Amino acid sequence: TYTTRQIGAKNTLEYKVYIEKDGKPVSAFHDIPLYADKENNIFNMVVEIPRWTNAKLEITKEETLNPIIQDTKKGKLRFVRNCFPHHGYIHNYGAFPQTWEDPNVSHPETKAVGDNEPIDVLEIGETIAYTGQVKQVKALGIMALLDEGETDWKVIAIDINDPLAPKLNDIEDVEKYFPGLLRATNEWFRIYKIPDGKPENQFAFSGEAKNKKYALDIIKETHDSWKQLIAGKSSDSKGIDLTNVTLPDTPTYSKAASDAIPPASLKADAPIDKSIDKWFFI
Amino acid sequence: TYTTRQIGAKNTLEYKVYIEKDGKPVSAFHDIPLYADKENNIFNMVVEIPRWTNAKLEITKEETLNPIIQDTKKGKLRFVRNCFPHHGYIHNYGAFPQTWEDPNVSHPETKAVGDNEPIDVLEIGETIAYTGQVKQVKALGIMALLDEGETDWKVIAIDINDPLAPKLNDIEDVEKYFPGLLRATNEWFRIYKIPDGKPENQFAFSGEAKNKKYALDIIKETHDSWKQLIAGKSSDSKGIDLTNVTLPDTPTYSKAASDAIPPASLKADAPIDKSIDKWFFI
Ligand SMILES: [Mn+2]
Ligand SMILES: [Mn+2]
Ligand SMILES: [Mn+2]
Ligand SMILES: [Mn+2]
Ligand SMILES: [Mn+2]
Ligand SMILES: [Mn+2]
Ligand SMILES: [Mn+2]
Ligand SMILES: [Mn+2]
Repeated sequence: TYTTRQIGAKNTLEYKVYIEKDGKPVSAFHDIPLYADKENNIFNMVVEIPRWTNAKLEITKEETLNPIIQDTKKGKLRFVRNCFPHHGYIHNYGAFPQTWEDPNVSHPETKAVGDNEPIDVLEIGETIAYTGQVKQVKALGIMALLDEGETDWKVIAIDINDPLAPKLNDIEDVEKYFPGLLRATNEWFRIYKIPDGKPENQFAFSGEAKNKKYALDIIKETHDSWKQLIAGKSSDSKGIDLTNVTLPDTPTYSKAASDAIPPASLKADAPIDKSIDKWFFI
Repeated sequence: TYTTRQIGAKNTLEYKVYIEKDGKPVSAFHDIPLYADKENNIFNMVVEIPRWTNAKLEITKEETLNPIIQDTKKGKLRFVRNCFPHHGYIHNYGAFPQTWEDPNVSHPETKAVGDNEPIDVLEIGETIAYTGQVKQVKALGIMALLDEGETDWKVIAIDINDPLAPKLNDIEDVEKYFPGLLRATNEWFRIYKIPDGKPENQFAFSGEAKNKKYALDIIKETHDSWKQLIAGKSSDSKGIDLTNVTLPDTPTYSKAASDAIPPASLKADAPIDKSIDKWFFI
């Protein structure tokens, strides 16, 4: 059973969320199995950012057991700006554990190196998720995002517990039940960093959303990349903390890393500067 | 100075928000002057619903001093559903005090009776407002929405304190600085009640947003209607509580109404059913 351990108050630099397995903290990056049900294509997704929020929370790569923390820019907490007609993230945003977008090789289909983090997942279900949540989803498609010139695949997924899950099995179903979502998704990842001063991003295949099978192929590739990484065989792991507590055959295995995690110190959400309210029309 | 006195916790049946003048409760409907600056046509807007929220809160016509209260639906609190690509309300939503959409007579431009309540206001500023807030705004334009067959004008306004206030003076400036907003606004009021089983709404003038001058005329008309209502000279006030504490010349004037209001009893917001999370595609 997966639960969460929160340190500090949300919206602060001290905020941390570790994922626990039977009350024992594990690495949110390496210790959670990619597959919930491999042959049925059911995955374990780690939710980082709930739909309609702004705080750029993520599984941090350079901290032991890889707790979810808030990203920063120039020493300041990072909040993704509101871009009309969107409000924060338009999907439950997160990642697939045991995956890695290899930065050391130029990916052929995109002609760019990976963005050095687990593959990204867009969960389109009706219910709003919570940070640290490990839910089971089924992949329906994938879009090749080139984020600031880097391979940044976005998987289109749906919680298996969603009332609409049995009716979704491939990408075309998405447009069927969620008309306009894929187009909005394209636009979002194209312009979300413009209010930051960054250039507009671009998509490969003209932003086309590839089907479920294509999605599985990419997911499995990034899984193998992580297999190489965790095995300690990458040419450059970039200082990523490979500490884990469930993989005894790997060189960075350390059961003790779990007990070293302080106890929960959950505090109420800290306030967010009023400027994040701003809706940008860009 | 205007402040708010909160009763109970937000998102509960006991929730109530009264507006105070120098510490004493006044009628949110009749005691708040319509004009902040009449020479400059700066209006006082009573905010009911903050942008991106779902709780259907509004100035209560049948309660003394007209505290803002959430509408109910079959014994439960009533929320407006999320209609893709929108999240709850897309504007700081409220009304202009001392105005009334006359239900006893048909409005010429729309050929329908008014919806029996203060003229509505959509504040397009960046900062998200709060319930019970009285803010000074400039009128930019107006839209003639027919809500369920009733005259339901929507004034487009901006907080004078908004960074963009100086640059917005007439309707055309809304499209110039908030491109897409007017079209999104048209669509929003047209479909927002569809998930509730209601027919799609319609707009007069093909949804055209009339300019400031036009808007000023309509507002003036609704203000004249409230003067007839507050003076008790309407043919039918529809059981509206006309109790006020600042209009000594009206038959329902009663200063003691202010002292009858219980003291604030603020409590933390109550959780909202997860089903309001749902994003409808209509
Ligand atoms: Mn980044
Ligand atoms: Mn990521
Ligand atoms: Mn990215
Ligand atoms: Mn990424
Ligand atoms: Mn109403
Ligand atoms: Mn109203
Ligand atoms: Mn209405
Ligand atoms: Mn109305």
